[PDB]
Parts: sequence; C-alpha cells; structure tokens
Amino acid sequence: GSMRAHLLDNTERLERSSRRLEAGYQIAVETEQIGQEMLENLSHDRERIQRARERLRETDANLGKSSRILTGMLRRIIQ
Amino acid sequence: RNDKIKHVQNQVDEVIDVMQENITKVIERGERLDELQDKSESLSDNATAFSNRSKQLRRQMWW
Amino acid sequence: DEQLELVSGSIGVLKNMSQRIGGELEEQAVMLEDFSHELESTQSRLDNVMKKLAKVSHMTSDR
Amino acid sequence: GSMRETAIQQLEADILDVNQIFKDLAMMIHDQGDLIDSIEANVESSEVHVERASDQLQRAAYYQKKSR
Repeated sequence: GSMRAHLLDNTERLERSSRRLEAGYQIAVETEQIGQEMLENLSHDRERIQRARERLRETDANLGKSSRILTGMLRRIIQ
Repeated sequence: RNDKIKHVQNQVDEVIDVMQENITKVIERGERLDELQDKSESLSDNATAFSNRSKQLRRQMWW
Repeated sequence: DEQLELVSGSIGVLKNMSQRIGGELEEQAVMLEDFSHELESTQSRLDNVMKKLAKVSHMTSDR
Repeated sequence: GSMRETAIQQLEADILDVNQIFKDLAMMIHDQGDLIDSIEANVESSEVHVERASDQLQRAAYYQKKSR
C-alpha cells in the first residue's frame, strides 16, 4: 500500500529541491548586479577623491604664492 | 550526487569570507572619510579666516 | 538535473566581484591615507602662511 | 540521502546571505558618498578662498609700495 506513497514524497522532495537551486541561482545572478554596481560606485568615488587630492595641490600652489607675496611684503616693511 | 554541493557550498562560504572582510574595510573607509571630512573642514574654516585676514591686510595697507 | 553548475558559475563571479572590491577598497585605503597626509600638510602651510600674515599685519600697522 | 536535501537548503540559505552582505556593502559604500560630498566641498571652498586670499595679498603688496 503506502509504498508508492513514499515514491510521491521522495519525488516531491526532489521537485522543490530543484526549485531551491533555481532560486539559489536567481538570487546569485541578482547579486551580480549589485556587486557590479558597487564597482561602478567605487570607481566613481576613487575619481572624486583623486579630483579632490588634485584640487588640494592647487590650493597648495596658492599657499605657495601667498607665502612668497607675504615674504615680499615683510621685506618692504623694513623699508 | 552531493559533492558539487559541498564543493559548491564552501565556495559561497568563501565569498562570504571575502565580503565579511570587505565590510570591515568599508567600516575602516568610513572612519577615514570621517577624519578627512573633519580636517578638510578646519582647512575650509582656516582658508576662509585667511581670506578675511588678507582683505584686512589690503585695507590696512591702503591707509 | 545539475543546474548546480549554473549556481557554481554564478557564484564564482560573485567570488570574483567580491575580491576586486576588496582590492579596490585596499587601494583606496592607501589613497585615503595619502589624501589625509596631504591635507595635514596643506593645513601646515596655511598655518605658516597665516602666521606670516599676522606678522606683516603688525610690522606695519603697529609701527 | 536527504543530507543532499538539507545541504541544498543550507546552500540556498547561504546564497541569500551573500545577497544580503552584498546589499549591505553596497548600502555602506553609497552612504559614504555623502562624506565624499563634504570633503569635496570643503577642499573646493579652501581652494577658492586661498585663491581669493592670494589676490587680496597682491593688492595689499601693491598698496604697500604705492605708499612711497
């Protein structure tokens, strides 16, 4: 009797297990769109940090200029 | 079957291992960004104070 | 069947993306500590420039 | 046996973990972009002000010499 009942249980345990590898796959692939997004995001930030480091060097060039001007003023103060 | 699970599981556990380190790096990154923001902040405050003192120097030199 | 191959492939990539992320994060960590030091330097330059200023401001309108 | 049934469940569960950690990481990185916004703005401001100050100093210098 309940012998093919087991064959029905055993067979359903397989069916949904296949639906867990289908989901497990969908989730992963989805996760590949996030991981990629992060890489796009990080590159963008890395660009902004380099741009800022650059803008800082220009601020330096101007501190240099102000330093020279001040020295020059310090000179003419002693006539 | 099986193994292609085990040797496919810990493949995941590996990614989990890398990502876990990654969030430790991002946390570290947030902290450095936090210090960077505080310093570029004093600079800005100081750059402005500097600009105001230069305007005064000009007016003072003109008088 | 063996769509576990499709999962293993998919994950492999995640295993790829996670590492490039860790690499980039480590690279920016260096880049941020560098930015931090340049900031500290610029601050220094500003401090010396402002002192020169305060000095000139006295050397004249105090003589 | 069914240790291939549980294993496949752990697998998927663990795959959900990565998906979560990836979202988590993405979120963290995205939120830090506001710190970068601040830093970026702060340096910009410094650049603009140091540049403005240098030009005020040149005028100060000129006036110093224009003062006999």
